[PDB]
Amino acid sequence: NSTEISELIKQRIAQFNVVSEAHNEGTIVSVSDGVIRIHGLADAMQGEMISLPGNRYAIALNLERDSVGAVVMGPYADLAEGM
Amino acid sequence: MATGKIVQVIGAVVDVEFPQDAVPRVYDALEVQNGNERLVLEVQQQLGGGIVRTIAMGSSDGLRRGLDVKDLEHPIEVPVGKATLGRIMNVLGEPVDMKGEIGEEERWAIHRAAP
Amino acid sequence: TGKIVQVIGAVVDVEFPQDAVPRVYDALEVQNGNERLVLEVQQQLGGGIVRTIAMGSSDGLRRGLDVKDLEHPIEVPVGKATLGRIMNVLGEPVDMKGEIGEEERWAIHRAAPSYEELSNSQELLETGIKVIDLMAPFAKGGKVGLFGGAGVGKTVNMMELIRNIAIEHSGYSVFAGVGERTREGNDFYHEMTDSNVIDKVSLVYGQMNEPPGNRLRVALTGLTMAEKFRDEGRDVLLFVDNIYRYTLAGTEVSALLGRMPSAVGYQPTLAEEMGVLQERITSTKTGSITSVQAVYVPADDLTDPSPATTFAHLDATVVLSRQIASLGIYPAVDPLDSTSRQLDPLVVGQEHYDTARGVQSILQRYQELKDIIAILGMDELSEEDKLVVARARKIQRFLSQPFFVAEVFTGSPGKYVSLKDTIRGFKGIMEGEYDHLPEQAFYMVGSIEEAVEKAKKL
Amino acid sequence: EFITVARPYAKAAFDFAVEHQSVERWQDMLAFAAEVTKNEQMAELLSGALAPETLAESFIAVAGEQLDENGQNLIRVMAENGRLNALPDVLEQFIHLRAVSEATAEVDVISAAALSEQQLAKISAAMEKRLSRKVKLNAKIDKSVMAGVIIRAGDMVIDGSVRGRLERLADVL
Ligand SMILES: Nc1ncnc2c1ncn2[C@@H]1O[C@H](COP(=O)(O)OP(=O)(O)OP(=O)(O)O)[C@@H](O)[C@H]1O
Ligand SMILES: [Mg+2]
Repeated sequence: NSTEISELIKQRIAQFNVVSEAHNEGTIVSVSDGVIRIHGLADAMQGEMISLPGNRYAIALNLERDSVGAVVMGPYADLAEGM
Repeated sequence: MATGKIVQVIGAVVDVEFPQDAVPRVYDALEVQNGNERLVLEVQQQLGGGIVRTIAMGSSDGLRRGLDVKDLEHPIEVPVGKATLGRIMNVLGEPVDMKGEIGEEERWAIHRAAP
Repeated sequence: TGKIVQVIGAVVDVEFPQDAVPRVYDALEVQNGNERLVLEVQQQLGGGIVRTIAMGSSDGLRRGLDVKDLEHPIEVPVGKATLGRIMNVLGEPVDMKGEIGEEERWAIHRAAPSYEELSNSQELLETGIKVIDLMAPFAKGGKVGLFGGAGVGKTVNMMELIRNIAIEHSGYSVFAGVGERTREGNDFYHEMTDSNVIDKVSLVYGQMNEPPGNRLRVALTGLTMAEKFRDEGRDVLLFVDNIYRYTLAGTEVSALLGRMPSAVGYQPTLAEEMGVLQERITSTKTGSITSVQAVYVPADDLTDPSPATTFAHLDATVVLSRQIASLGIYPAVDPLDSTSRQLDPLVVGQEHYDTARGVQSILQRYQELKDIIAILGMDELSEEDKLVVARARKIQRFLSQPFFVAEVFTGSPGKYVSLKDTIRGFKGIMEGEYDHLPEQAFYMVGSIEEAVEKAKKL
Repeated sequence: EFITVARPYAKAAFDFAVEHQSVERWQDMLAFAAEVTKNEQMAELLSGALAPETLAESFIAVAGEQLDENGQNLIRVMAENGRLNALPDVLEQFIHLRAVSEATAEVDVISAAALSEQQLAKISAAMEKRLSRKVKLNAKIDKSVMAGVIIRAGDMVIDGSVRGRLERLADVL
């Protein structure tokens, strides 16, 4: 009854369209004093340039288990959660 | 329409929760009805989950959890120009003398990039 | 088999199947773009997670990279095959010559020799430097530490010690560059090759450009080579370019390893990390290591935990003072702080001991008088206090000496001074035999005869 | 690991299931709530920064079987505090509480051979005497046991093996 419920779960996730981010893409989780926390970016690498909305970059300093910690190469005050 | 609600009040620090899709940006200005007077809050940090953390531009006493919060989408804006001459104002650009309203022509945001 | 799950600076976390988790200090391997990166295991966290330090640049690492588990610690070539070659922390050749003709490789993590194995020795080892073997002489098979701040002459003093000892000495030598200037390594390499003494020296270089793991482990690599030569039964010279950088590389990674800060922000394990390294540098009934170590003193603070911990581990300690160095007295040894286990009447004999303690007493009394002199000036002193000052100043000048490696800086020929000349000269100064010479006669003269010849021309 | 934060919820769920005489259903329900937690896409969502109630309603959407207003409300509680990844450890502590309440113990027996089954009758009687609980045996054959048998119950072990006796005598240097 385990395999059945496993595939039941996989059917029901699709029925509700819950799905992952694409690799090389993510969302800003939190913003403070120019430090940025990003969820996703499963293919980001240490020291990479992450392109933000607008025409600016953040530098990936930490690859945490659940997030990427990055610092903004410019003004940060216009950034927002969910970009 | 107010869209946020106060969720913590720890001294001057007020945390407000908004819908996931409408978190105010850093340095934006919020306002709440502290009883019978408006209190302005300035955004310092965007925490995860739609929560934002602010510093109260006024007395924090009397605030409850669950009060409605209005998101003014600009930073703190102050009157400027010739009308300001000879007038005393507070940080919010409100007259602290008794001499009536300031005949403003423009209001500028106080947060700016240098030339 | 393994998967990378975090990358924080120099620290990488790897997950393994729970039946296969690597041991502590196992070497792991991961392909980073177009190169191979070694990781050394530091801690086992729960659930098959293991926390490691990168032996190289960690930039460009993704999460989710496959990691290979090598079944052994970091192992380096040892023996005569290493002689005359420059090697990396991983035991790789760094000179442009071919592969190292190793016959054996040793793990760099080892236990110190047992209490039963240790050996005593009192054979005084002579140096060309007046102040060192007068005030803080040292024996064959002992440890010497040069303590000093930035730019006060630790390297120059160590190079003079190399020139004199490691060329009148006949056996092998190991030089470990730990977190110091690459330029100085290249200069040393060449002047060894031009002198054709290179074929007696093994050189391991972990200089400052390297990421923290290399600076952390390179000292252990050097000790492993020196231990191979010791256990063969030889008498060996080990030179460590700056021991402080090892503790500093511990400090840099300690926070990322999740360890609460201690004291001045140092790692809590500072004393143990220093002790396990230092205890392996020991002479033994089978063979003897003689060691000279430079010890950087941050912000000239001799009460900082790192110098303070280092002091207990050494037999002879020479303390270099910025205040003396700014007078231009070189070598800038402070004789009121420098000290040796060997300054003992039984080993040195009575004349040397009495001369050293007389010099120490006069200089201490001069320190006591300087605070009076600063406000009042010397004219208020007693006529015996003025004589104490007049002799102490000459003693301070006579401790200066021209070095051959300082021929390029000073422009004047270097001097080698026998111990007998030092004892005779300082005894003569303290007895007042030379009370009629000016102070300038004593500055930067090799021997007392040279002081009188300089005095004739002032 | 989640054990310490999972304990309070496990107690609350077991107590509620005792009052409403639904312990078996609750066990089968927590099994499903733990199993949905293990799915890839759901696990990615759990690591995200969704506000509690939106995450709770999406999870409840996937957890259709759950008894509405009891298990789904437990999901809402755990979603307020972000403990949903602890659900595999909120379960198994529920099972531990159940086994304690039912005064029943799983006990394990490891030997060099398949035991004679008459030996198992004696062993089960002995364990029901050592511990005042009904004892379920799930014994095993293991190559490492040179001879004899190991008895393990909870975190107490009674080594009757020849291997252990040897390495216990070899200790006497
Ligand atoms: N015996 C000496 N005679 C003349 N000058 C000297 C002597 N010793 C040192 N100096 C001067 O001090 C400078 C620095 O010397 P050195 O490189 O040995 O210092 P250090 O304390 O080991 O420094 P660092 O901490 O930067 O590695 C020399 O370049 C030289 O100018
Ligand atoms: Mg130096």
